[PDB]
Amino acid sequence: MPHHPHWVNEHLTILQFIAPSNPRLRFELNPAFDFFVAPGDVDLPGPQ
Amino acid sequence: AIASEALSLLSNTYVDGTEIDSSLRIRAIQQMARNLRTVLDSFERGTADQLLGVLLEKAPPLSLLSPINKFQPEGHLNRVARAALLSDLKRRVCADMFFMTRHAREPRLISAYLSDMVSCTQPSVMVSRITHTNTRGRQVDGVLVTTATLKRQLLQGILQIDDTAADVPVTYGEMVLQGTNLVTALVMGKAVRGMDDVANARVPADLVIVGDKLVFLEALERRVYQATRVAYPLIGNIDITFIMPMGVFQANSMDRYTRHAGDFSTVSEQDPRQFPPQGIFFYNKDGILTQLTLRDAMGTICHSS
Amino acid sequence: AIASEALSLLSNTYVDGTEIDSSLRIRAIQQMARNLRTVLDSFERGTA
Amino acid sequence: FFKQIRSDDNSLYSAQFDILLGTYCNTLNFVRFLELGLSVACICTKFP
Amino acid sequence: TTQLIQQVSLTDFFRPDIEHAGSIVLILRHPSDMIGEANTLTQAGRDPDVLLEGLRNLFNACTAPWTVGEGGGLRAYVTSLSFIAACRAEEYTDKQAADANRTAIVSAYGCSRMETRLIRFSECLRAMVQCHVFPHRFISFFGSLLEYTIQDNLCNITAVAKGPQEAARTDKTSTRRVTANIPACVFWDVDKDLHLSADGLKHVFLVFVYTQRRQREGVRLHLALSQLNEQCFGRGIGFLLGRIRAENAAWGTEGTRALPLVQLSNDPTSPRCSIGEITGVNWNLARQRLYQWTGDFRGLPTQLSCMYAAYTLIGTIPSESVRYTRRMERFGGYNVPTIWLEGVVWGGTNTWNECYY
Amino acid sequence: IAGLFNIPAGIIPTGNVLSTIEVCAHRCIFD
Amino acid sequence: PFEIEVLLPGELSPAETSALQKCEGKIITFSTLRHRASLVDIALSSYYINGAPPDTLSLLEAYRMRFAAVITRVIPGKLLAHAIGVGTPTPGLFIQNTSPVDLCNGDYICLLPPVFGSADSIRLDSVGLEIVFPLTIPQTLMREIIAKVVARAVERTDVICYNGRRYELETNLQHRDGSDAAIRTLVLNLMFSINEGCLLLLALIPTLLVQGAHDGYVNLLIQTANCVRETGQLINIPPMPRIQDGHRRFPIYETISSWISTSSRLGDTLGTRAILRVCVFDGPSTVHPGDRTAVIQV
Amino acid sequence: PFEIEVLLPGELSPAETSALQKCEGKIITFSTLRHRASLVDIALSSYYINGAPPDTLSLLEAYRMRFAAVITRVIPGKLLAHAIGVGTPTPGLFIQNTSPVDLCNGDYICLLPPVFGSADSIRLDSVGLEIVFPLTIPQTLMREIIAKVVARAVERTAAGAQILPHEVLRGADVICYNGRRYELETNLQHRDGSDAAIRTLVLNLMFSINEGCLLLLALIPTLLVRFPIYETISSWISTSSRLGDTLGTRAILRVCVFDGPSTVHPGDRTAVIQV
Amino acid sequence: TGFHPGIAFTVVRQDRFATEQLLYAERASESYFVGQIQVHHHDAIGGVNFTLTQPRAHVDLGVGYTAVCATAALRCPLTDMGNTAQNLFFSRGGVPMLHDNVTESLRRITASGGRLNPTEPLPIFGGLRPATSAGIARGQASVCEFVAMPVSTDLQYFRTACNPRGRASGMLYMGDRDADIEAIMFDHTQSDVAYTDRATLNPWASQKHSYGDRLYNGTYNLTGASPIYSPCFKFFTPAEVNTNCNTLDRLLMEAKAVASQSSTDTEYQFKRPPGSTEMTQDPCGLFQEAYPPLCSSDAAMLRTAHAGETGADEVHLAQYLIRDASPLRGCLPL
Amino acid sequence: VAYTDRATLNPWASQKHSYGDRLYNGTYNLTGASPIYSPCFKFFTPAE
Amino acid sequence: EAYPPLCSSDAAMLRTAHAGETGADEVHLAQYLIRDASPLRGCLPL
Repeated sequence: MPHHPHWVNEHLTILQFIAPSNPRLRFELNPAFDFFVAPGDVDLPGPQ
Repeated sequence: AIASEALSLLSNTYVDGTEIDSSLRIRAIQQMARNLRTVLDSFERGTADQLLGVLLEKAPPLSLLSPINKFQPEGHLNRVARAALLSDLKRRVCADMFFMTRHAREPRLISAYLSDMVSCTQPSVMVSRITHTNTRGRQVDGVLVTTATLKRQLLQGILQIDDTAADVPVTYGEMVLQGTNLVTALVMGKAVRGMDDVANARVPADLVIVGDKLVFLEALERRVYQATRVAYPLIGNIDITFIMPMGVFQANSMDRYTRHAGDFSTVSEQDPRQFPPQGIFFYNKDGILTQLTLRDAMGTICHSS
Repeated sequence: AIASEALSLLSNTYVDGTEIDSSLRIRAIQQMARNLRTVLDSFERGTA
Repeated sequence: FFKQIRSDDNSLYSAQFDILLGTYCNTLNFVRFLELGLSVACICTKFP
Repeated sequence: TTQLIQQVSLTDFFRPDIEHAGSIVLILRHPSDMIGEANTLTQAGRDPDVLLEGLRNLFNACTAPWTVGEGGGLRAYVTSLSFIAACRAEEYTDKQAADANRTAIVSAYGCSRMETRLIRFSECLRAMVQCHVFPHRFISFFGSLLEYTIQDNLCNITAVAKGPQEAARTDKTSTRRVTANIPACVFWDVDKDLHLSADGLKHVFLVFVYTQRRQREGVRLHLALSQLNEQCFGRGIGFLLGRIRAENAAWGTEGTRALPLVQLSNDPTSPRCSIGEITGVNWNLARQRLYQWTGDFRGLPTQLSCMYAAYTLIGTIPSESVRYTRRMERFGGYNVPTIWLEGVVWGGTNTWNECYY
Repeated sequence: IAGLFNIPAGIIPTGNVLSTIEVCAHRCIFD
Repeated sequence: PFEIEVLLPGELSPAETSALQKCEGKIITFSTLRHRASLVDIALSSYYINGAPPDTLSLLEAYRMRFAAVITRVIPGKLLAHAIGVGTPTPGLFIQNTSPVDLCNGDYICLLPPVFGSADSIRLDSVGLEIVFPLTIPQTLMREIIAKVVARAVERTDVICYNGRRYELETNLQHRDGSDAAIRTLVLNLMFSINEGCLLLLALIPTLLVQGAHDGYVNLLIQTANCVRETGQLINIPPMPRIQDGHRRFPIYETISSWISTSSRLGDTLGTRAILRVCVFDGPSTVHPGDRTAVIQV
Repeated sequence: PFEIEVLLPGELSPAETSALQKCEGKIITFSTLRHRASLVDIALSSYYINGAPPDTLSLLEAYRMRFAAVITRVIPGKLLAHAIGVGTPTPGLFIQNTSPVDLCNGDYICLLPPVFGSADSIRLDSVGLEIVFPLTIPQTLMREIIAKVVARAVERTAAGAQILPHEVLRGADVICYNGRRYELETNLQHRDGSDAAIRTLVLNLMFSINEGCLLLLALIPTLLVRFPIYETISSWISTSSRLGDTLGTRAILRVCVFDGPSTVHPGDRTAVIQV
Repeated sequence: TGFHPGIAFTVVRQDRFATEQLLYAERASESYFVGQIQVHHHDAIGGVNFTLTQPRAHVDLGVGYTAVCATAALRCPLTDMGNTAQNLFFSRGGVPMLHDNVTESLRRITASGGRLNPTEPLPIFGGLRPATSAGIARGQASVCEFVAMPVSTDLQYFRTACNPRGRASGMLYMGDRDADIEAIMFDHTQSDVAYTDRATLNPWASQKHSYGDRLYNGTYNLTGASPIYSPCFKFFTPAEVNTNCNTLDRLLMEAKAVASQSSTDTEYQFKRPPGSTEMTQDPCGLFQEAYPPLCSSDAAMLRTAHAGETGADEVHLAQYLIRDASPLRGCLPL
Repeated sequence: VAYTDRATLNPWASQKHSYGDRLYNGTYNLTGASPIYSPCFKFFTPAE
Repeated sequence: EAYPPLCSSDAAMLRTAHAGETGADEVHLAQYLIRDASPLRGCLPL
């Protein structure tokens, strides 16, 4: 775990979620989808 | 400014006589004349900007000068009278900020204020041979310089015009040192004017009668400051401070009351208006609601200072 | 020797004509005359 | 340019031209300090 | 359009009688500053007073030897370029031109106490470059000689400061104009070594090549004339002097484990020394080892012990396609090959650029 | 510093001044 | 006053002559100075090194070697221009701003190739050449650009904030002959800044870290630095040797002086040198891109 | 010829006027050139930054961006000056020696903020400002002067930082010129400007140099027989380059003496030529 | 997280408005002397630049005041009454924290949730200017300065023209000696001047070396490197003065439209640019007072449900609503 | 710009490729075959 | 920009029982009523 996850800080209010300092703001585009980042060129499930 | 080819064509000193440059020389001379005729009038115009701008640093505010001029028992006052007068000064300054905007409907407060402003200053020396006068012969007293908007607002129904033309001197009245004045300024280093001790033009200009005096009214924006790159004075700025508490909590049981029974009912069991507040609400420049919470103070309280 | 100000008072080339400087120009050309009359005689005396 | 017409073609009778319909300028009147009503606020004089 | 500089001085290094009008004249700083600089800049281990021995004998063989120490204004201020050219004539490449100028300056001068003076000056410079007291900060530059007046052993000379060369009036010679004259030994143009076109404007520089070895040091003086840029001259000179540069880098100084900082900082689990112990209460058991490094570097070539040249801009020549002329004419009672430069504008501040590479 | 000219300096006055009021009440404008 | 006359080629199209009249106060370079010259020298084709258009590192070396000239009033036939480098009086000299950054009074001007977006330059189809004009920025911005370009060079073998505005650089390093040459001149300056006195200055790190706290100013010095902050808490620095002749010598004097001359040479050999100073009489205090200012020869 | 006129203020004490008459040939440094200027640009008030009075490192940067001038003559109601700037052909340009070292012919002039002792200056208590004049030293001595002053300050920090001082030494530092010694800062006490104006100067010098023979020792470990590693390089180049432009050496005048005394002492005035 | 600690704040803001003025003058108010013009040949960029110059002299012939000025009407406001906090991270000099990650995270968290912040690279040897944003919306933003105070503080004090220092000061309370401006600015051995029943309002920003006074005083120079303007500076600087005439004359002379202390080009209200010469009238600065605008701790009690005028309740249960008492009452549309 | 305290009001129709932007931009041509007018069109086109 | 017309999430709070003007309350319990701020204020009879 090099950094901290971005899906675990759900205590933010609407103001803090909207403010430009929110790093996960750019990935909130569609209300029916979730845009995340994942290592490319791998198959799920994969190795241990 | 003068251009290089223009000066080269002018410095020929009769080394020419063709037909093409006979026009270029004429046009260069015409350009020089056109530029000089305006450079000269620039000084006549800037005289009136040097004036009207030498006086803004001498004129103090009317809201302060008028009650000081009303209260003159002996000039010097005791501490009690000074404090009583400072309270009135504060009160007057807090209220009489914008006359033409607040009392824009009522047109007699404006005339009263104008009369008070006129009868507030003191006259000066009167030595003169010819001075500005109307067609009848009455002498003028002061000048009211303003913007065209305020001029129109005053001339519509507040003030009354007395005359449209006036007589004005046309002489400068030079002076020079000669005679025994030159010899005493070289061997001693002093001089005195005189040194003889033995012991009109009809010009259109608006004139109004405010109070009991006859004053000139000027709103120069087209004769001067028109189509130039300088700004018009009398458009100054006023700075004002505002102060607001954020999270005060009245720690008492007699002031945490309500003025009616069902003031702001709520379906919840705990009324969320007994807890201490955190932010403050007010209006923006354009009437938008804004909010200043405690979190916004995180830049001055969380410092190493 | 000739001072700097006295030099500029003569290199003006008729850019003046008021009253007080006309005297400064007079005492300027007088110092040159009083000085030049001595340096010339200085050679005459220097021969001996 | 090598223009070769077969025999009495077009573009031999069209007289296209530009035309100038005149020019204009301003006047730029002047103003004196004494004609202004402000001159009754001070007593000016000359002093060389 | 031009300005002049006057100065009176003793005539033991300069003779405005024999020197041609238009030659280069240089001046010297007070010799008392040499010892104050040597005893503080001398390399460790070397003797610092050999310069004093070499300097005292110089004035011992010079007139008025009891006038050193006060600097009242009556010392040997100025000197000539041919003087140094003859003092170091045994080092220039043009063998015959060097020795001809040497004998000429010996004969035209007193010729009695002149040879001794020359050898004293020779080892004087040799000891100058022995303790890093390099003689490029003590030799300034004056313009070409224009007028002079002397009565005995003391002369008042005036020279141009900056501007066109033929804009003055010497007013006592045949013509009222003079041109720059230099001995053919010092002249050395670099563009004809570097093989580039010689057209347009060209700058003038003076260089001071240094050789540093054990009991064998040398110092020449070359007047370079090149079209190369103001700073690019340094890179150009190194290509021709690549030998002496490498010789000095190995024979300049004649009088230990690494540490993997980036390695042990890229990897964790190394002995840390957080600020909590450097606060200053027990800052010895906190830093007990933390490393050892057993490190020290005392004897290494400094940038001052590997210097081999020092140049300075003097003037330019605006006329393209210069046509400098070389010929032999009488100098006193002997003939010497001189090069004649025409139309050279003097100028430029006296700043020395040192080529240590 | 001032006072180089005589303060009274009785001569023909240039012109008469008006508004005879208490001038000692404000003397900061004066030199 | 020295000027050079550039003979424009004949048979020029009227559109190009007008575009050439737009370039009133720009800067051009010359390989050899002469009163009469040709248009081939000013053309970028003259900058070619082997057979190809030059590189940004090769351009930095051509700028030092070549002479500098300033364009002035251009007539239909001739193209007047004055010299800069050689000492020559020029009354009323002016330059047109070509950099996207603003200039003010008392700024030294440098000269670097176009590192930002595609250089605006006049192109001549009939003649077949094109002329690229160099870019002029102040000294402070100059040293920052060189620092990042050299660092990127070592990487192979960017954002700059000015006046609260960020920019980018598209450096070009398609050649290799010039890239390794900058590495040589760099390490040669670091190697000549090492004398017997580093040991003392390298032993003052702990007291520097102590002085870092309760000062509120050295911290900013410490944060920008990386080495001394890391070595301060990782190395022991054996205590001290002695001096060979300490009775008459000062060892820390050279190192504090040997570095002074080295640092001054660093800013010039790595890039270019200051060429001009801007000082306008009776003009605005800040100039905007595209406007002209009166500058003084350095 | 371009000349600047400094308006003398009214109601000035005669003592302050007489002292202004003394500083005839001294150097004034103007921010923006204009034929008419005010004393506020001359006083030290215009020199200080961030509210606090200016620093030696700040003064060095001030002398480069700011333009210099030279007073020519004072008048009981006016003050004149000439510029050493663009192209002015100033006739009869003479300056007064302000440094304790002597000057000779053919010596170029540089400038320096006062470092040796307390700077002398005229102080106008009535108006409430003072005017500080810069130091005028030759070129060859300038590079040595700076290196000696900074090296003196580091010695003081070492004697304080090290638990024991390494006192054994050669005696007292001294600058010799024309057979005259200056013997600066004899006593250890009286730390007047030790860390008062050269404090920040030593700091920036103590960091770039420390980064100098450390980066090489951390990049090529062959010399002696998570980590950026590139941003440190770019930061070192940007700093060392700026610091070098700071401690520059550019001559401003040349002492060209005709029919006069060659050597000149502190307090004398000589005619100088514009370089 | 929203937990309320035991402290309250007072925010101070400053705005500027462009107004129209009206000036009156007497007949013989000044004597004007004009000299003769001079010509100055001078080289130019391409040609020649002639310069004409003429000197003049002016003397007021007043045995009193012969000129008056009054701000009559009001034009559009220039600045904006927004909510832009002041970042104290633009300064350097104070004693920092021992651990550098602590202060790094502190600065990062302070920058998060704000508008103006120092650039991240944090350039050494610079000015630490904020990043230039894009186009502006409705005028230049104005900063707000916060001052801490005890929670249970008199709320009635903020309903009139109060003073942010907590204790009335100024040179307007004198009469016998000169060493009294210093007496009534910090001496808490005697009662306040205005409210003669207590020393001060908040004992944290009114003493000689209290927290607020140490923050900004002018003689301590804590924010010298900060390029942003500080409106609470004038209420804390002692503003020395001498005695030459009576207090009435001193007051009448102080109001002379002193120079500005801001900028009219930027959008962040930076410090006054050195060299810019524009004169603005500064009331309520020579009196050391501030006007409270229409504010309310709650938003519901701000507007009544009648499609018109706004509500004016004082306190509902524990909230409050301060009625506007500023000179700008019949302006600023709602 | 208008409210200098937040990035957007809704983060679903204001990004470069948000849902509301992808629905209609004028440069993506999603409703080209639709003959009905769309009023919200003029608010999402870059409008060069 | 766009102008919001007279709308409300509820129909009861739209009209008052006074035989005349319409109601203009803001929020009753959880609903809302936006007051009209469109240029068409003195037209479109009700």
